[PDB]
Order: sequence, then C-alpha cells, then structure tokens
Amino acid sequence: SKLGGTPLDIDWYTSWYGLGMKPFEAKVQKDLIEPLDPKDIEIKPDGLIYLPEIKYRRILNKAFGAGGWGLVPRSQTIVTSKLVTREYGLICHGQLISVARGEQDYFNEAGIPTATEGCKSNALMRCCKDLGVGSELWDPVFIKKFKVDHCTEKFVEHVTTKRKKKIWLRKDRQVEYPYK
Amino acid sequence: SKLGGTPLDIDWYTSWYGLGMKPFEAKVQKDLIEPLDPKDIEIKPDGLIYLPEIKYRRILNKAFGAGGWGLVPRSQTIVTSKLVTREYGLICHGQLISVARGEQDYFNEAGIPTATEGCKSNALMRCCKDLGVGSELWDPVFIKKFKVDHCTEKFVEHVTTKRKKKIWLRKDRQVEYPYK
Amino acid sequence: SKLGGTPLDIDWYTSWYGLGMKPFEAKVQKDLIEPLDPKDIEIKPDGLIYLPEIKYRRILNKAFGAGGWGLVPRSQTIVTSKLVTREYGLICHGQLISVARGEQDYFNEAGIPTATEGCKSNALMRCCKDLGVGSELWDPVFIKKFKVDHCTEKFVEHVTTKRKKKIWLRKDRQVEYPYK
Amino acid sequence: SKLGGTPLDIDWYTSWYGLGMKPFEAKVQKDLIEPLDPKDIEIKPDGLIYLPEIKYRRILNKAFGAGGWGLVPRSQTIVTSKLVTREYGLICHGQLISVARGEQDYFNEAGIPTATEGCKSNALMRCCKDLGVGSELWDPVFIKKFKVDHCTEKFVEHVTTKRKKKIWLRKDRQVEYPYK
Amino acid sequence: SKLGGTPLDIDWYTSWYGLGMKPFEAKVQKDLIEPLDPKDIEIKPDGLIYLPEIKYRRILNKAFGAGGWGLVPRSQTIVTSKLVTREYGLICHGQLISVARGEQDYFNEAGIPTATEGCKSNALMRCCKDLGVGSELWDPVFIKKFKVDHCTEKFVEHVTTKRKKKIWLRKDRQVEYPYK
Amino acid sequence: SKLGGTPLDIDWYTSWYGLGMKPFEAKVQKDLIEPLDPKDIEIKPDGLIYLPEIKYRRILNKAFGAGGWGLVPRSQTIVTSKLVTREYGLICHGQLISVARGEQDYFNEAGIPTATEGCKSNALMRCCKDLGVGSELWDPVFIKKFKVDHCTEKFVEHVTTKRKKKIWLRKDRQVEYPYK
Repeated sequence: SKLGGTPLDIDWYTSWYGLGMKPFEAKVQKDLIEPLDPKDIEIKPDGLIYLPEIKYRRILNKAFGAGGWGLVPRSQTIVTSKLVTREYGLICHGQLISVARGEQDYFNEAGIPTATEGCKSNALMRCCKDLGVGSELWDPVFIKKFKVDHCTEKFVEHVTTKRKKKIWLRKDRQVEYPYK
Repeated sequence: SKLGGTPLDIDWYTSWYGLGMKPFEAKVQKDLIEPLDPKDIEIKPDGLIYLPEIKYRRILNKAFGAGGWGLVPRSQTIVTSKLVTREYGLICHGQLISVARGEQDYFNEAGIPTATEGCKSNALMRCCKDLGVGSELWDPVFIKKFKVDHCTEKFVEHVTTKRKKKIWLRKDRQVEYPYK
Repeated sequence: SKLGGTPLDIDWYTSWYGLGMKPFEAKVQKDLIEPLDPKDIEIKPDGLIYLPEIKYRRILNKAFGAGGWGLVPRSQTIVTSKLVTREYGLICHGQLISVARGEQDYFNEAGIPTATEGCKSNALMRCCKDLGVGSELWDPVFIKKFKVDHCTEKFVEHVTTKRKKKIWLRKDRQVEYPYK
Repeated sequence: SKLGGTPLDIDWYTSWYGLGMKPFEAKVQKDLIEPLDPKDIEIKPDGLIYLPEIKYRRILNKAFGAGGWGLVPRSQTIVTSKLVTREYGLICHGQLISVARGEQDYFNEAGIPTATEGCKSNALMRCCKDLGVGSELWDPVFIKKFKVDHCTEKFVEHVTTKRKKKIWLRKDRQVEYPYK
Repeated sequence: SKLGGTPLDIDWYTSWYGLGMKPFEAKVQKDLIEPLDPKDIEIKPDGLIYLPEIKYRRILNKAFGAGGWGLVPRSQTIVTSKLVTREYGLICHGQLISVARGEQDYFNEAGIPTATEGCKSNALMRCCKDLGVGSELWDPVFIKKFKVDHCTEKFVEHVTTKRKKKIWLRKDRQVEYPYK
Repeated sequence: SKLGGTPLDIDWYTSWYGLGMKPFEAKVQKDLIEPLDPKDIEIKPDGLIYLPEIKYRRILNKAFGAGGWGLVPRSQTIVTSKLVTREYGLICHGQLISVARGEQDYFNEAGIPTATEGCKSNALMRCCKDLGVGSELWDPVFIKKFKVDHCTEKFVEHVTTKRKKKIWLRKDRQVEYPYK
C-alpha cells in the first residue's frame, strides 16, 4: 500500500505451470536471437533508445505465431496519482515464461485507460527481456555506438512556453510535439 | 475507483482457457499478416492515421470466418464524466487471445450508448494488435512515409465559430463536420 | 447509473455458450458476405445511409433460416428521458455471436414501446456488424461513391414552421414528414 | 517486520522440487563456466565492478535456451521507505537452483515499479552466483587486476551543486549523469 | 526467543532424507579434499583468515556440478537488532549433508537484505565444513604458518577519526575502507 | 525446565533405526582406532587438552567419506542465560550411532548463533567418543605424559586489567587473547 492508488483448463491468473519447464525447438530459438535492425530503433527525446511495441509484437508473431502467445493480468490495476501500473505475465505455447510489472505515466484524468494499455505494452516489452528480444537495446556498448553513429544532439526551441532546450533525436527524424 | 463513474460450456466472462495455447494453422497466419491496402487507410484531423472498424471486422471474417470469432465483456461498463470505457476480450476458434480496455469520448448525455459501441470497436481493434492486424499502422516509418505521400496539411476555416485552423486530411478526401 | 432512467436448456440471458466456438459451413459464409444491392440502400435526411431492418431480417432468414436465429435480452430496459436503450444478443444455430446495445429516440411518453422495438431493431443491425452484414455501409469509400452517384442534396421547405432547410435524399425518393 | 514496509503442475511459489537433485549435462556445464569477456565488464562510480543484467540473460539463453529458464516470486514485495526488496527463485529445466533476495534503491515515490524490476534483475544476478555466472566478478584478485589495467581514477566536477568529487570510470567510458 | 528479533517431491524445508545415507563416488571425494591454493586465501583486518564465498561456490561447482547442489532455508529469518541470522541446509545429488546457522552483521537499517545474503553465504561456507572444504582454514598449524609467511602486521592510520591502529593484511594487498 | 531458557525416508529427528545394529567393515574400524598425532593435540589455558573440531571432521571424512556421515538435531535449542545447549545425533552409513548433548558458553547476546555452531561442534566431538575417536584424549595416563613432555606452565601477564596469572600452554605455541 506504499503506492497511493486503488483498483480501477489452467487458471492463468495465478498458475505457474510450465515456468522454465522445457526449452523451445531450434527455429524458435534462432528467431528469438535474431539481430535487431538498426533502422527500426527509435530514441526518446530524453536520450533513451527503445523499440516500438509493434516491433515486439511482430517479433513474437514471427517466432511463436499468432495465437501461440499472449498476455495475462496477474494483479489488480493500481492507479497511482501520476501513473498507471499493473503486473502482467507472458505465456507462449501454453507455457509461462515471465511475470513483470509495467508503467505508464498519465497527465490527464480522462486519459487513464489510454495509459492502461501503454502500461500493458511496457509490461510486454519488459517480459520479452527474458526471451532476449531486443537484448542489444540494454547493451551499454550498443547504446554508445548507436548513439554516436545514428543519433544527434540538437538545440530545439520549445514552442509552448518559448524556452530553449537541447534534446536528442534521430538523424532522419524531425522534431515533434510538444517540442518544435 | 480513480476513474469517476458507475456501472451503467465455458464462462467466457472470467475464463482464461486457451490463452496462448497453440498457434493457428498456415492459411490463417498467412491471412493475418497480409499487408494493408494503402487506399483504405484513413487519417483523423488531429494527425493520427487509423483503420475503420469495418475493415478489422472484414479481416477477421476473412481469416477465421463468420461465427469463428467474437468479443466478450470482461468487466462492468464504467462511464466517466467525459468518456465511456469497458474491458473486452477477443475469442477465436474457442481460444482466448487477448483482453484490452477501450475508450469512447462522448459529449452528450443522450449519446452514451452510441459511445458504448464505439468503445467496443476500439477494444476490438486494440485487441487485434496482438494478432498483428494493421501492424503497419503503429510503425513510425510507415506513418512518416504514408503521411508524406498520401496526406496533406491544409488550412481550413471552422464554420461554427468562424475561426481558422490548420488540419490534416487525405489528398482525395474533402473537409467534413465540424470543420468546413 | 450515469444514464437517468429506470427499468420499464441454456439460460441465454447470461450464458456465453458457443461464443466464437466454431465457424459456419461454406454456403452460410457465402451468403453472409453477399454484396448489398445498391437499389435497396436508404439515406436519412441528416446524411447517414442505412439499411431497413427488414432487409437485415431477410438476409438472416436467407442465411440461417427461419427458427435458426433469434435475439435475446441481456439487460433490463433502461429508459432515458429522451431515448430507450437495451442490450441484446444474437444467437444463430444455438451459438452466441455478439452482444450489443441499441438505441431509439422517443419524443412522446406514449410512444415508448414503439421505441422499445426500434431499439431492438437497432441492436439487431449492430450485432449483425459482427457477421459482416452490410459491411459496405460502414466503408467510407462506399459511402462517398454511393453519396455521389445515387444521392442528391436538395433545398427543401419545412412546412411545420415555414423555415428553409437543405437536406439529403435519394434521386428517386420524394420528401416525407416532417419535411415537405 | 524489522524492515519498515508493506506488501505492494508444480506450485513454484513454495515448492522445492529438484533443488540440487541432479547436475546438468556436459555442454551446459561448459557454457556456464565460460570465462567472462573483459570488454563487457562495467564499473560503478563508487568503485564496484558489475555486469549488466542483459549479459546475465544472454548467458542464460545461451546455456539453457529461451523458455528453459525463468524466475518465480517467492515472497510478497516489501517496499522499504528508501528501497524495494523481494525474494526470487531461479528455475532451469523444471529444476529449482537457488532462492535469493534482491534490492533496488528508489529516490522517487513514482519510480517504485521502476525499482521493482531493478530488484528483480538484482535477484536474478545474485541467484546466478550459484551457477558460477560471473564468478570472476567476486574474485578479489580479478577485481584488483581489472581495476589496475582497465579502470582509471579521475577527478570529476559535479554539475548539480558545483562540487568536486573523485570517481572511478572505465578508460573508454565518459562521465554520465548525475556527474559531468 | 532469547535473540531479540522477528521473522522478516521432497519437502526440503523439513525433510531429513539422505542425511549421511551413502558416500559419494571416487572423483567427487578426490575433488573435495583437494588442497587449497595459498594464493587465494584472504585475511580479515582483525586477524582471521578466510576464503571468499565465490571460491566455495567454484569448488562446489567443480565437485558436484551446476544444478547438482543447492541451499534450502530451514527456519524463518530472525533479524536481531545488530545482525541477521538464518538456518540453512546443503543438498547435493538429492542428498542432505548438513544444516547450519549463519550470521551477518549489519549497521544500517536499509542494508538488512544485503545482510540476508551475507548470512546465506556464511551458512554455505559453514555447512561446507562437513565436506572438508577449506579444512586447512581451521587447522591451527596451518593458520600459524600462513600467518608468518604470507601475512604482515602493519601500523595503519584510520582516516575517519584520525586515530592510529595496528591491523593485519596480506603482503601483496593494500589497505582498504574504512581504514587508510 | 530446570535450565532457564526458551527454544531459539527416515525421520531422523526421532528415529532410532540402526542403533548398534551391525558393526562396520574392516578398513573403517582400522581408520577409527588410528592413533592420534601428538603434534595436532592442543591444550586450553585452564589445563584441559582437546582436539580441534576440524580434526574430528577430517577423521570422519577419512573413515566414512564425505556424504557418508552427518549430524541431526534431536531436540529444540535451549538457550540458557550464559550458554547455548542442544542435543545432536550422529548418523553414519544410514545408521544411528549415538545421541549426545553439547554446550557452548556465550558472553554476548549478539554472539548466540556463534555459540549455536560451537555447541554443535562440541556435540559432534562428544558423539565421536562412542567411535573411539580421540580416545587417548580421555586417558589419564596419556594426559599426564603429554602434559609433561609437550606442555609447559608459564606465568603470564594479563593485559586487560594488568593482573598476573599462571596458565598452561604448548611449548611451540605463544600466548593469545585475552591474555598477553
């Protein structure tokens, strides 16, 4: 109760069946460790590289196939005063892999469900860390080299309050909202 | 209770049966990842591309067939003061795929049921994200290229209050209500 | 309770049996996706095309047969101060397909039951959206082309208060009540 | 209750099945004791060398394979006023290896879930100590030699409060936040 | 309750299965009694020689193999006002060897979990005393000879309070925190 | 309750299986009665000769082998106000030999677990008395002769309170804490 909020065949809500039971067969493993395409990697303005959730979903569809994987809630959705959090589990081929808790920051009381799926996506991607999907994203050497050959530091002009700020962006990507 | 509102064989309301149990057979998977037709993609005035719900329904009918798929409510309909939200699950071939929560903004107290189906549609489309339906819609590179070869920025005249505003539209699509 | 109103073998009221269990056989699917006849499509004066409920009923009778389909109430009839709403489910071949909520606007306290069947019809048609019945009705490209080759904008004279108004109508259809 | 906080097939939550039952076959053992790459070893500013969690995950994926290993919670997440702690167990090939408790320091009330996965990572790495993953990291002779041939002591200028401080860094690595 | 604190296939928590049932085969016994490397032996400042826990873990991995051994809790973690204690059991090849209680002194209320693994390590090493791992460490003749040919008594200057103190250290090892 | 304290396949906690059932085979018996090395025998300052517990453990490992013997608790740990006591049983080759109660004097409330293993060691050695391990230690003629050819009485100066005391020590062993 440290976080200030209130809830908004196999019982997958609480079951731990198949957790690290047996490894997948060869082509699955080959598709999981497939190197990321550097062209598809995005970077937040604050300077953290990431991968869109649709890329994670496409990788999962290419590896396990549609219907061969899914997400299950594991705990009630706790809505903090400034974020929405929930704990999710990833199931592939009737087998539990990992359970991780996601986050999504919301600034408007109306946009809380818009966050409740954002958090879900975050949970998904973080669970995918167990499978090694986008491992290069968390490699510090990969981050440094990708940050020096594909990302540039540009001094942008914030238009909402007419204040200057220096932010990170891709070489081929322009500046978007809320910035210039 | 953070959101301010009040409720308006297999027990699919709460069951998790088949969630990521087995993948679908080959032609189903081939139809799910079929590339989108660029002619059918629409764009909201605010600058977000999307796909009509009827296209999602047609894709589902082409993939699983009529009667082979459906939506089930998973939680009571919570009606916020400015939107209607509900949590829905997608079931195909007696198998649960995903459960996601939708939104629909309503501006009139009478048009609340008109929202309760809008939210349903939204839930459907968001659940379809697990199957990869319209994955290109969430690809930032696809969004940029489609936004530069098929969408144009036009300075329109709002007629309700006689104020100028610059909005996004398709090249072959005119301006509709509430705008010019 | 956001809406202001008060209630006016298989327990189909609450059961979810057969929801997306198995698809229908070939001729059923062929009849469901049969293209609409453009001659039968009507348009409301406000500019929204639709299909009479009798056409939906005829399509259902041609596809599943008489007695092979029906509607079941799913919730108590809530009567708002300006509309009547109820939630209905569609059952074909002992199988649940979809559950959707309909609307019917009423302007007279006596004509409330006249609305309670209108809403039912609306619910039916909206549920039929899952089967793909009248999918072309929700296709924006179909709406534009049908609105330019079969519908005309005419400046009509309202006779109740002697005021001018410009409304939409079919080329072969005259003006009806409450208009000229 | 000494720590000041409150909770935020095989029942792996409490089961001890397979704990030290049988050893793994030859190639697994060969991959577990594979020497660390000195280029991948990082060092905290305070002077403690460590290995990123993604490296541990990659080693586990190379040894047991994706889906052949996972983590299970063993106790409720206790959130101290300045850190988040939880007890985790490592399961490989349906066999329990070790159960260890992790830590993650948090300085913002919003960033508590950001800690709840950090602690998970820490738990993972500490459990990996049983398998011998990164054993050289805890070898004092390895620490001394790696600290003298690959790490340098540099006098950096803290920019938040304009105070001088001498910290540890890699030869090829620059200074990051919160420092210069 | 003399200590002032409060709790923070085979049921290995309480089972005594295999306790001294049969001896191990020849190569295991040969690896257990393998003489210690004098270069790897460390000495605390107070004058007590010891072996890092990673060395014990490496010896166990070389003898029984990864997954062939593990630790199980045997009693609830009792946290004294100045130390953390817990009782642990060592299991190798599905066989119980010994159960011993460890210690870890903690000086900060936050660093209690940092102690709960220290105690675990201590328990491990003390249990290893049954197998004869590091027997020479407890041999008084070995302690005297190693203390005279490899350890030196040096008069160091404590920097926290500027007080002199004479402490023990290795010939090739410098002085660390909290001392000079 | 005369002592003032409070508790801090085969159920070996209470079972008496194998107690004096059959003798061991020849080489075991030969190794058990092997004469002690006079160089390894130590003497307490008060004038009682003894053998370090590591020597007993080494003898047991040489006789029965690692994993062929162990200790089991037989009663709850009773902690007297000035000592820690517990009753332990020795099991070799799946056979119970003896059950004896040990002691360990403690002078600090924190060092109680440090005593709980000391007592265990004491119990072990006392149980070993049944096997004849270190029988010469309890032989009065052996004690007299070893006390006259290998031990000397020296007048030492206690440094804590600056008081004189005459204590026993080995010829080759110096004076340790708390004495000079």
